[PDB]
Amino acid sequence: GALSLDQRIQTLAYEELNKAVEYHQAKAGTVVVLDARTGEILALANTPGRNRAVTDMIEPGSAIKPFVIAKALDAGKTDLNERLNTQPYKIGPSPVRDTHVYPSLDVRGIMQKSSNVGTSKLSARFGAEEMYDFYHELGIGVRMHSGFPGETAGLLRNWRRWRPIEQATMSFGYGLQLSLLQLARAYTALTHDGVLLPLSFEKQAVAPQGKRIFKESTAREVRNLMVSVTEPGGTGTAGAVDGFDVGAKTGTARKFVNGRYADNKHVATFIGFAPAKNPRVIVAVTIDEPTAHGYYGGVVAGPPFKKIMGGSLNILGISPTKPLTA
Ligand SMILES: *C(=O)[C@@H](NC(=O)/C(=N\OCC(=O)O)c1csc(N)n1)[C@@H]1NC(C(=O)O)=C(C=C)CS1
Repeated sequence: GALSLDQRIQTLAYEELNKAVEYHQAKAGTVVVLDARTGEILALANTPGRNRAVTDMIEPGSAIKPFVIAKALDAGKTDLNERLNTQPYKIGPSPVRDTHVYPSLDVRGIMQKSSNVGTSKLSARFGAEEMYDFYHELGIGVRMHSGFPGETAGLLRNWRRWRPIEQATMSFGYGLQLSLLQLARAYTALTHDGVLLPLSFEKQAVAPQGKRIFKESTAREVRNLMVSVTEPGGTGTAGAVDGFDVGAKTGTARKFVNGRYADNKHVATFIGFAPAKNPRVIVAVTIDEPTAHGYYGGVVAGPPFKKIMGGSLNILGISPTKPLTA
């Protein structure tokens, strides 16, 4: 069977990843590029050393939020008109707080601004066991059986052990662990009209058997919300691509070092798809411990996402949906 890898995309992803890691004087980085319609793995790139894309568990951080928001919409726990109070709070020593105090936000705003408070409130409308099953259905804790040695399953703690604060902090991506490949896979539920794809290392003549996570209508509405992330007002404007609308999500995760979360060491993540309305490509970028030129997901991982996505669309012959201006 024809290998799914596209050499030009692989080269592009590798070169842009290593350029970004150098520019930000980071420890390491990883990129996954997927066919958004059939789940072909087009590129898997790493900084020198092991195949971190498949071997390394990371916390998804705010890259989990699109799924929580989609689930809440899908189940009718919220809608596109609700305006949620998003003031911060604590339970005991644990804060539930955003980068800024947003007094209130609608679901679009929660996505756009990356509101931990907003996402936690939507998650809290579901029971713990329901959320556990949901995360497991996204593939968290479920090995890909890629064939690569040292491949990780990720980690999903048994729901019977969860404190109520833990369900909340999981909704903005603490505690959950998965590889970047497992995380990129999850995004196929949003691009492939609600249906999670298994991913493939060979070209597929038709979409393989998947599993429905969301209604098609939910997936379509969520993709539209995610375009807010790359437009003025969003966290991820650095990932906007000339000629296209891009649905994306940023993540900035405190690193866990010496038994505690560090306040000044982070992992920067940017995951997105285009064309947003009718997606063809998913690009996932993570940069571990940037020490120069910033640390926010949008600022650090946005620019390489932009280059890799723009280049991939061109390589694949996908036409711009709006006039070019660059
Ligand atoms: C999303 O990733 C979410 N991030 C956090 O809540 C985390 N840390 O915040 C940064 C800090 O210094 O406290 C976090 C989640 S899991 C983990 N280990 N850390 C929000 N998203 C973004 C973003 O890029 O979209 C943020 C940007 C600064 C922080 S809040």
